[PDB]
Amino acid sequence: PGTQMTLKTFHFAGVASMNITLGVPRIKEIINASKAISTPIITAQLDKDDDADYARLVKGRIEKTLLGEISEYIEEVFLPDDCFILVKLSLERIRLLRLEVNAETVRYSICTSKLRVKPGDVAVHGEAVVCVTPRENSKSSMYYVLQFLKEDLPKVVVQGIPEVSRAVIHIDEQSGKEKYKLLVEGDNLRAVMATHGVKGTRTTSNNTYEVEKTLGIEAARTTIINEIQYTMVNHGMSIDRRHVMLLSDLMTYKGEVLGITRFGLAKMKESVLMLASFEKTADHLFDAAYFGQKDSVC
Amino acid sequence: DDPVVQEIDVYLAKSLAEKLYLFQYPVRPASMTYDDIPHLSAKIKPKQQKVELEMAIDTLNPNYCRSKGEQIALNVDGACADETSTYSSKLMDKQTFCSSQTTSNTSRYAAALYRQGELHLTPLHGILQLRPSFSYLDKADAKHREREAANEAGDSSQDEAEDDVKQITVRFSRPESEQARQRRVQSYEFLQKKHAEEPWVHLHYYGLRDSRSEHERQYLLCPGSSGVENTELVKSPSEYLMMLMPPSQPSNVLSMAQLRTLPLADQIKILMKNVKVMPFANLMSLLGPSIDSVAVLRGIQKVAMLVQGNWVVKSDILYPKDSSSPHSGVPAEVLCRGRDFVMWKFTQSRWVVRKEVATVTKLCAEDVKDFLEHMAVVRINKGWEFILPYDGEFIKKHPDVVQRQHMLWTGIQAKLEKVYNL
Amino acid sequence: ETLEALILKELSVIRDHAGSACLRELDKSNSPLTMALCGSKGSFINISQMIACVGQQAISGSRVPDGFENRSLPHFEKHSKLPAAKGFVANSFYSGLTPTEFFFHTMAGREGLVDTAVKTAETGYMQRRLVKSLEDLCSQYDLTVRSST
Amino acid sequence: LPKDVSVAELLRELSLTKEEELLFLQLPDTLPGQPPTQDIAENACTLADLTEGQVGKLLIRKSGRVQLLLGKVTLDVTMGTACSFLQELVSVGLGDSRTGEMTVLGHVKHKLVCSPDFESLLDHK
Amino acid sequence: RMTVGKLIELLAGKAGVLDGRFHYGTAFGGSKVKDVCEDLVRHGYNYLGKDYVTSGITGEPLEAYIYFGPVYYQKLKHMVLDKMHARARGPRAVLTRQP
Amino acid sequence: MLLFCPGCGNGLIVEEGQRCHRFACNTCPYVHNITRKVTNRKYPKLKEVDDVLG
Amino acid sequence: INVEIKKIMKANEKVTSDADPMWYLKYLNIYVGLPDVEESFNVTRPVSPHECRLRDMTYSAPITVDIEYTRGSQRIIRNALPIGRMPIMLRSSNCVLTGKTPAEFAKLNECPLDPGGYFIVKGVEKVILIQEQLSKNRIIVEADRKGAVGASVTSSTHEKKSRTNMAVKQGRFYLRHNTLSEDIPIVIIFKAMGVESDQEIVQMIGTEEHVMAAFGPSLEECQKAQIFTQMQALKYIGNKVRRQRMWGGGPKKTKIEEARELLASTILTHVPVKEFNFRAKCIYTAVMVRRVILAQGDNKVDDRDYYGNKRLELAGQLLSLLFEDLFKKFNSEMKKIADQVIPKQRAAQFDVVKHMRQDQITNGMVNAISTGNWSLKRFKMDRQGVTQVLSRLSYISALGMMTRISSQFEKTRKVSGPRSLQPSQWGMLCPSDTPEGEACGLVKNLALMTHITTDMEDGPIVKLASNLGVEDVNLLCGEELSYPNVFLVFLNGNILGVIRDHKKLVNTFRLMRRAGYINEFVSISTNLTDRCVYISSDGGRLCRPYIIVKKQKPAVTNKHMEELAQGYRNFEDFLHESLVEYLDVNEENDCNIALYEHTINKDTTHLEIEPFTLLGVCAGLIPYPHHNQSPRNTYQCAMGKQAMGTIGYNQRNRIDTLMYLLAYPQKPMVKTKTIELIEFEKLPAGQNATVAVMSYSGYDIEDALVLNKASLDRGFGRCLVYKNAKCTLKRYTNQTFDK
Amino acid sequence: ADFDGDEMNLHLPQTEEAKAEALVLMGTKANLVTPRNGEPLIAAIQDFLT
RNA sequence: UGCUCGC
Ligand SMILES: Nc1nc2c(ncn2[C@@H]2O[C@H](COP(=O)(O)OP(=O)(O)OP(=O)(O)O)[C@@H](O)[C@H]2O)c(=O)[nH]1
Ligand SMILES: Nc1ncnc2c1ncn2[C@@H]1O[C@H](COP(=O)(O)OP(=O)(O)OP(=O)(O)O)C[C@H]1O
Ligand SMILES: [Mg+2]
Ligand SMILES: [Zn+2]
Repeated sequence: PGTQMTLKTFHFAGVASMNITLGVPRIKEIINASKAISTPIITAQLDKDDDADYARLVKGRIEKTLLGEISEYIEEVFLPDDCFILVKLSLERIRLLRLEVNAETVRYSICTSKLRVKPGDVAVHGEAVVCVTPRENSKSSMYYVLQFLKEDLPKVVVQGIPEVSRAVIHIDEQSGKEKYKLLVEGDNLRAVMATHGVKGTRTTSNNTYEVEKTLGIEAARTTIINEIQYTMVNHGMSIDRRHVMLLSDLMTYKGEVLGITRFGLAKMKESVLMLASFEKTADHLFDAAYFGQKDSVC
Repeated sequence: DDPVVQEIDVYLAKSLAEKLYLFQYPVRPASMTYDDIPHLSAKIKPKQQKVELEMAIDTLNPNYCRSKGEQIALNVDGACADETSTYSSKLMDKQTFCSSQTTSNTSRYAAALYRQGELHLTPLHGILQLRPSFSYLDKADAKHREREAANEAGDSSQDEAEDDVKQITVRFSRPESEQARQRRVQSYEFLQKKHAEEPWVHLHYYGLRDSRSEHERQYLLCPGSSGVENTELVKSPSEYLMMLMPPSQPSNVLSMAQLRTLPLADQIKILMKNVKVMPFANLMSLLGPSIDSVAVLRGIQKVAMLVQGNWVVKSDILYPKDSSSPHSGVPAEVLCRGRDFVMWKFTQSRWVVRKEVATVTKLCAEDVKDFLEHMAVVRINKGWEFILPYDGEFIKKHPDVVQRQHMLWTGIQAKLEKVYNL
Repeated sequence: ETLEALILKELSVIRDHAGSACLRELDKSNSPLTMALCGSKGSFINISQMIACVGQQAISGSRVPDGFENRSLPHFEKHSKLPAAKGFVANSFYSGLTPTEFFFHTMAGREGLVDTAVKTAETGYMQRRLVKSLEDLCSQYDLTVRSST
Repeated sequence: LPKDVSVAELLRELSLTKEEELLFLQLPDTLPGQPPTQDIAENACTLADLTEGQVGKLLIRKSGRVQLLLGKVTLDVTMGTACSFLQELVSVGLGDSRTGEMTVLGHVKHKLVCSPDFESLLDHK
Repeated sequence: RMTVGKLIELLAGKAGVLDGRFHYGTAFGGSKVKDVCEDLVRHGYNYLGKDYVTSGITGEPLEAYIYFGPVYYQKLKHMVLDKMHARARGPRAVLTRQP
Repeated sequence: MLLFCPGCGNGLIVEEGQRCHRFACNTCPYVHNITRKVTNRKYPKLKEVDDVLG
Repeated sequence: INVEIKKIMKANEKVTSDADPMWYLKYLNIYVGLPDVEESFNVTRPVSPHECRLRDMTYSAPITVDIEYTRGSQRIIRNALPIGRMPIMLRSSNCVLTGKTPAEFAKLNECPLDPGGYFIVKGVEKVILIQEQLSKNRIIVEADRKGAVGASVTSSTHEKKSRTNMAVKQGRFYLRHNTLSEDIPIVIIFKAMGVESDQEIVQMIGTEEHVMAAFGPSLEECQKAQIFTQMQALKYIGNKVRRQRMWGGGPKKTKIEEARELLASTILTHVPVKEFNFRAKCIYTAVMVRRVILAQGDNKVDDRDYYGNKRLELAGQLLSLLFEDLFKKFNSEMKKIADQVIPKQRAAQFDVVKHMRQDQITNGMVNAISTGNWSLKRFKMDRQGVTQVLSRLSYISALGMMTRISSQFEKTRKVSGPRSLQPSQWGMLCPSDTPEGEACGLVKNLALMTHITTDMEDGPIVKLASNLGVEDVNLLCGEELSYPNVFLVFLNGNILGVIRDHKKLVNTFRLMRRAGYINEFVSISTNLTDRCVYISSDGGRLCRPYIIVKKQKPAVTNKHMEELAQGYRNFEDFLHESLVEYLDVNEENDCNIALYEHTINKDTTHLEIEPFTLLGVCAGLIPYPHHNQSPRNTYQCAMGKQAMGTIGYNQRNRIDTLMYLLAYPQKPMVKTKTIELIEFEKLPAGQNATVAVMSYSGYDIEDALVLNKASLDRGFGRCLVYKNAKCTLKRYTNQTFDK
Repeated sequence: ADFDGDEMNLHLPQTEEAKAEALVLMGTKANLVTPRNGEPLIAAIQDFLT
């Protein structure tokens, strides 16, 4: 079917966006069992699938939001007595996006992996005003490190999972009821399941490594089976489930998802002749000669 | 769009042709000027123009840091040396502006002074860009190096008299290879030394507020009448275009312009070789109305023959004596005889049968076809017809040429009847 | 992207309606229609393309990209997003294709050719790896699949 | 600041005000003339070869045309690059071989560009 | 494959061999279908190339008309005689004793 | 914002003197005391309320 | 062979040795002459190309040269001394086949319809394919592996080619070059190249708020260090300079000097410095930084597949480089022989004539043409597959292979980025003609109506640009580069200057080119996105003739075509009378072309001559190609390259290793105008058969066909296969011979 | 295959056991369906469906 | 070793 697969396009799976690798590259990424894959997809089910307000609320909860994405203006004001950076939060956009973020949450977001900013440096004056007064760290840093803050102060995370890059509200228009789910283009399944309002019992993912690390080896096998079957059906060609089940069992029989690459094949197989014939002939042969490993003809 | 208003005159002045310089500060906006800044001196060189301005800056102003001034003054110079000091006092007081040469030749640039109804132009002897030079830091680094050397020598409180007598290290003046000599000549250090070889010239500064400025400002004007016809600047547009754009230095290879550049006889010959069938009026139109008709007629009478009022190029012109048939390889004389027979048949009758010509001339089909295609077209149920219609106007206009061509065709017919036994 | 989707939708509407009209106006015993009904070779889409109207030429699931500055070909205006200027082929194979439509069709054909050329080697390597990894398993007599060891 | 035009520039320089102004115009490499008794060749003819007096006229036609009639030919004058940095036109006169005078004549604000009307020169002959 | 150009070439060639002409298949032009159809109808043949044909085997006419016409076929260098290969025991390589 | 010294043209940094915060250059004794408030807004792009697709 | 070889000889006219001065070897004039054979004992003889094909020898002409030298300080001159043998391309100026009639071709046993243009070496016919490469001295803004949008410029002069890059890996711009140990900030290089004020640097980069916001980190990183003068920056650069493995000669504190030399000569070679004045180089790198900043926002990444940035090298440039390398090697060998012989031999004065080996250049040319691998150590160019065996399967095969073009990608992997059919190939390259297989998309064919430009003098271009009001870049600061109405004018990658109202400039330049004062192949284009006016005059650019359209009416009328048909005018007259002009890809990017007369609208600048010229030579055989599918046309071209038929009129005397002929070839009934143009009907490669489209006996299931026995019996499809069996009886070292 | 010039290989076993294994396991009648999904591959084709 | 091909 790899030769039968045409490597088509425009198969957005009904959302008209979120370009996902499907076809021979997808099968290759699945069989390689790489820890990091291209365009990871996480499907999350909602407790209240009929309400759009709850969907947008949990979306804002899971989606990473930077400070510059919500603040209306950040200005470095140099008063005659002291110089500091003033950030004005747009409460209108905050309540529009339904983010549970106030001045105190923003202040708590600062002082975290930002040149060790002391808590006394950040202060709150109004309801949506944050004042940051940095001090010289004496490690080749002076007051004119303010600019450095201007480079990364809007790029701090105030709410959401840092690994999550983009989450969208997918809707199913079934005649009985139109339900709401979350499509997350991130690489953190545990955080998505742990978030409030997300039915973690019915949350899946495309990255087999995350599923293996989070929900066990059997969940990883089931995810591999489902993903391979879905990728095969996307091209209109059908494969009996027994083949993909055998493949997943072979990939998940030592307790760890091992890929079809040379590393996984070496970790699974023991025969020296086959390891030498497949890839890395000289290295495997010299290592076997060093270990004195006797190879059977099984 | 007529010149309704503003017919301004343009005058020229040569008083300050060699004394006019243009100074532009790429880092100083036009809003702030150096009129209030007291200048001290200006170094300059006549050849290889590079002016260095030395000005003075205030200190009591709040925009000056006296502590940093003392620091930079102690850094650039010594403690109390003052023999060669970049600053007279213990503060940074003098500022140096260095000039860079934009272009070598400034003849195409001119300064324009505008007065009511007139614009005076003055050539520029040179254009330089003035930028704040950082030269005190180099002397500061040199002084820091010499202070480091002094500290190295001062490792001991009392230094014994070193027996560091300079052994005679006179190096061979090796004959340098021409490549290495060219590298040395093209080196930056050699160019900088050559520039430094020219002695400096000191000049005082006279600001715009000085009366000397307004005094010498009148030199950009010239004494002359309002309306004067310039003796020069009278070349035609064609001559100007030739000046500002000086020149670098099949048989249809030569173009129309290359044809017109050739003598009239060559033009007629090439045109008859290319077209091989054309009227006299078309030839007169192509050659041009400025050429007399008698000369064109005499030229065409030597390379063409008259057939039914039209002109057909001669056979020997198309086929030189050293040429041959590209299809059969027969000599060019047979081709000329066959073409003359074809032209005679066309003069006798407008319709020519291909089979009859092939039988009489004993030539192959392709040669007869090429002979006919040059002067005839295929008409169904009628054979081959002459491509151009009967032109009686040229015949009526020139009866003597008609009689000459008639007797020439009579001679050609006699020759053809002698050869082919007609 | 909304405008692109709407224009693609309109061109597809034209294509499918012309194809339906051609299929309805065609009489029986027609050899292309007969071979399309039995499924031996061809389909209704090929018949519509070769009789009624060729469809929108799609490169990587989208209209023809602007090879030149702000336009695909110099024969069209700049920033012009008209259907004929972006890949649409109004004429059919019977009536003949304009030079721009023929160029777009050749672009699509070459895209398909290079896609197949890459797919051949990629799937060859994938098949080699998969077989080298899976060749050890065998079904034993006790109904248990065991490896070589 | 809107981009001005040479016609309106001269109009406001003469009609709106009467104060003199220093301009910096760029003339072509070769002027439509011959070096007068300069020992030649069709070489470059710059302002250094021409004499004093009236050398040409400045015409301002309708629709914004600004031409310079320098004899039989007519060039066109357009606005150059709008410089905003300081440009001081000064006179450096070396009266003596040891001491010279630098005379600040004025400030340069606008730049003009004179170009041959190649279209007219081509359609002429 | 949608090779309508082959049918157009066949029709133009049939019209040309009927009227003694050489039709042109120039890209984005050439002789139109209407002209060759008129040339066919003028010579007494069908305006679509399909002609009444009797089966040579059974001697009975075919139920559908057959599309006849002159087509310019070109033979390729790929021959079965040059590509035919059969290998006996034969020779082997010195390094590895294989064919 | 980015400010430059009128003297030499190098970039100006913000430091604290003996009386008030001032702009200063690292290569010349030029300084400039701050009298009134100075601000430099950037107006970052506000993430729109993304539509629910499907 | 007429101009470039003389320039190469002039570049190395004098060669001398360091030892024993006042000795020299001076070349005066070099000639190639007519092709001859060295068979006769010390005597030459005219030889035809067919004789060279039969005798398995090379078709070359003796390269001779007249020289003057000093034997014993007395000047000795030679007027005719051969030095090598240049293989003569067929149908060239010096080839015997040119200026010949078909009868004279028959006398020489050569087909008159043979395209020629191929070399004959050792009896085999080799063709040098047209090489395709990226244009040199051009800024390319592209994304890196990690997604960083950087810039690259491959500055290539006649001596050195250096690709310098610029990255934004950490929000600041670093400049990377092969001569630097570590990439250094761009602001340090700015300070090293003369401009020390940061305000001037920022003005040169741009005055836009986002530009300053992006360039801020670079200024901050520069201010972190103590680099504020030119000397400090030059010292910092020299610290990052590594010696080329202990270069011979005493350094004597060359660190700052090495840094300045790398900045002046090695970095940005195409940008020239008059006398250590980096103003032009500063403006160039500032424009590059501005382009990177602008591209760092909207993803306006330039594409490599755009053929406007492609250059085509013919056999001429390759042979010129090869001859230059061989002549330099010969001169070095002669200088070494002189140094070894003159100072110690005897009072018998050494002369080069006794040591001028004539086999060097000849063997070099023969090997480079035959084997096809070119190794130029002076340019460090290691190419393969330059020459290929001319395919004599048919006339169409050779005619299509003669106009082939290979890609620089040199296919070994699945790139799938140049293999696509770009819209830039319009009118220049055939879209359908491509080899089906692994070489799909990287081996292409030229169109029916196309031309490749040569190099110009570039003098009058500069003169007209300077006279048209282009202000000198040294006269103004970089701030004017940030103005919306100021447009940069370039010239072959060099910043020619700035201009305002570029419409007038472009119109005047085009009108002057039409008038004839500027070469018709000089191209001018405008990029409004980058606001850059490009003036291209280098060779290798593809141009196509187009009819000029002025005010909705083409300049070409029926009267002009009637005069052309009658012979009053030729194509050169159309070129001179401003009727038809050549357009480049970059130039046609800005022009409006109409396919037909009815398509002409108000905004039309040119008219297409003929649409069917889009296809190539092989694609021209397809009858009604617009009614078929593109893979069908590609397969048809691929099979017609292998079509069996007659080769030429001399196919009987021709003896090749494999030849296929048709017994009774027939010209097609449906013939394209391209067939009449290429004279394919004189040499057909097929037969017309009465085909009936029907299903019969089920023996034609998938693509098969049923043949008639009586037809094959009467000569249909009858073919002839000619093979060659060659044997050699050579004399060995010992006085024994094969018998 | 598509009968457009495809070249195919033909091997002759030199052992009775190999011949029997080929006839039994790789028999055409015994491999009418693919092991991928059980669909029959050896079936009617063009000019047989029509 | 190179390259043009054949699917
Ligand atoms: N340049 C070149 N190299 C070749 C040629 N034939 C073989 N080689 C080289 O030799 C290697 C392959 O050797 P083989 O083709 O197996 O040699 P062979 O055919 O066994 O030689 P014989 O035993 O003489 O038939 C390749 O890696 C090539 O580099 C040739 O004709 N030209
Ligand atoms: N590189 C290759 N690897 C494997 N098989 C190949 C290769 N090249 C050709 N083939 C063989 O040829 C066949 C390819 O034909 P296919 O691509 O299906 O039709 P096609 O060549 O597109 O014909 P049309 O253009 O559709 O008329 C299938 C395969 O067995
Ligand atoms: Mg096949
Ligand atoms: Zn400063």
